[PDB]
Amino acid sequence: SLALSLTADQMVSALLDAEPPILYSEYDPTRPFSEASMMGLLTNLADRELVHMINWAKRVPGFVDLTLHDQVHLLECAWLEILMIGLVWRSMEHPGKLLFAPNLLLDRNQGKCVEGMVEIFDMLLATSSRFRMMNLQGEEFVCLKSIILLNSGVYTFEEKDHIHRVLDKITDTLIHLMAKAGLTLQQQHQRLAQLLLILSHIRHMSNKGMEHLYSMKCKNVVPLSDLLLEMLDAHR
Amino acid sequence: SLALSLTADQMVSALLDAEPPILYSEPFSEASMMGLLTNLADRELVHMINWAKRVPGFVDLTLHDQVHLLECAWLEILMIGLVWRSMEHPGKLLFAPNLLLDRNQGKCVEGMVEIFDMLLATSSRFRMMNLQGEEFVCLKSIILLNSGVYTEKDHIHRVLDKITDTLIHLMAKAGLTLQQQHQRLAQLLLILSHIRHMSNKGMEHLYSMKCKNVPLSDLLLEMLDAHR
Amino acid sequence: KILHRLLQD
Amino acid sequence: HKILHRLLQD
Ligand SMILES: Oc1ccc(C2=CC[C@H]3[C@H](CC[C@@H]3O)C2)c(Cl)c1
Ligand SMILES: Oc1ccc(C2=CC[C@H]3[C@H](CC[C@@H]3O)C2)c(Cl)c1
Repeated sequence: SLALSLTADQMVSALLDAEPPILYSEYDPTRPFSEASMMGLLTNLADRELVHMINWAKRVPGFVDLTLHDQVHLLECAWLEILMIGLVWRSMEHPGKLLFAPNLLLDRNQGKCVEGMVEIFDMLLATSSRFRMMNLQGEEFVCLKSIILLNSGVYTFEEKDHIHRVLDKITDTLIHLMAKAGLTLQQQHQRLAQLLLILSHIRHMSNKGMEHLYSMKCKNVVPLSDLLLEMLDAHR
Repeated sequence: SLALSLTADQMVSALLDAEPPILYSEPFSEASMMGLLTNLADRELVHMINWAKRVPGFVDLTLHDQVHLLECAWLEILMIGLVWRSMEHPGKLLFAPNLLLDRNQGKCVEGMVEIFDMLLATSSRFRMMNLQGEEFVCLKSIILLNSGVYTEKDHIHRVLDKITDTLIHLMAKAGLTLQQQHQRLAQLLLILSHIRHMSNKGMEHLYSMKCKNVPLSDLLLEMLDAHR
Repeated sequence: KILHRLLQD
Repeated sequence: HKILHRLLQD
């Protein structure tokens, strides 16, 4: 209910303050990359990011109003999407590269170290280039990331209406941000559409990433944390 | 180029006239039902291909781009079709007028019941939103043009913006306020991410069936191999 | 490719 | 239970 009462600027401020920290990887430059060592770094990073994502999710307006059952299920469905849009966001100012961590900046040729990962890198890079082409704002980014959290699992379920009202509220917030940016009324709904259509591609990358991660697990390439194993099992 | 010249009413009319027909299919078993569904999908694909050529702006593209867009989006387009036909049949999927399946008949095929549930939930959402036919044909065209755009490119985005304008036009015509138009636009477009999700799951499921026999047409096999 | 020929028609 | 289930309870 508190979410529904917030203004658009209160929505923005809340989401901005709730932002997770940028973590470093356990990258060791004294040893060369292997398929296993590369997957190790990425999944180790993802595991630690997940803990901060959970704290972030609870600070997303309206999310704490849900049952534990619903919270778990939304996070299980959206976690890789959320990791990816964050990655794509912080890679914007690094054309042709992916900033997994400040001490882990990789190009697509380094993605070839892991079997079948370069295809995922290419999609991530293209998404990053798309955001850069649209000049995505930070305030828009945190709106999109919260949308992903609330939407990706909303249909694989009265509480449903609550989520939808919060989603409509974020829609209002996006429009307000665009109007505040000086975009015409036509440009506003056009850009809103452009941004939301990207979420369909983020969904796509996540599903492919889930398959790839599951493949690396079933081939014993990398030991996954019990948390990651649980998040993965939710999609299988 | 002519697609950009169309008014909002011209877009709706063009898409409505380009609509593919509702095809029919042939004690069911696993191989039986899969046979019926894949046979149905194969015939629907032929109609979809000629439908795409009638979507404004699509023929402006090169053959390569046309092929790529259809390869990426075909199962999404089939699924939003099914979901649309199943709107007035709660808890039931209308694959064909003579093939109306509930969720329990989805258990006849291993692992398909999960996909059935996602399709039914989508159909229920469309029903809750009271999705209109004019909105539907807009969403389907959007899927065709969007699903493979990131995998010339400006022309696609130009046409995409036009369809967005067309959707807003239909909502303003329906009497919705400005805030309601934007919210409804957001609601509809977020459903496409679920449709993307269902397609990815279906592609994984359909690829699992191929490896393990029941037959599929050559066209269907090629559309499947494009995602692998 | 079959899709290729059906579009070209 | 799930680890996720407990982590949310913090
Ligand atoms: O912030 C992060 C951390 C890690 C990853 C990962 C990158 C690639 C592997 C896996 C998904 C698919 C790969 O196995 C996780 C991503 Cl996209 C973002
Ligand atoms: O108009 C149609 C025809 C067939 C199908 C199929 C339904 C489900 C099966 C397969 C994709 C996944 C399943 O194998 C195709 C669908 Cl969604 C729509």
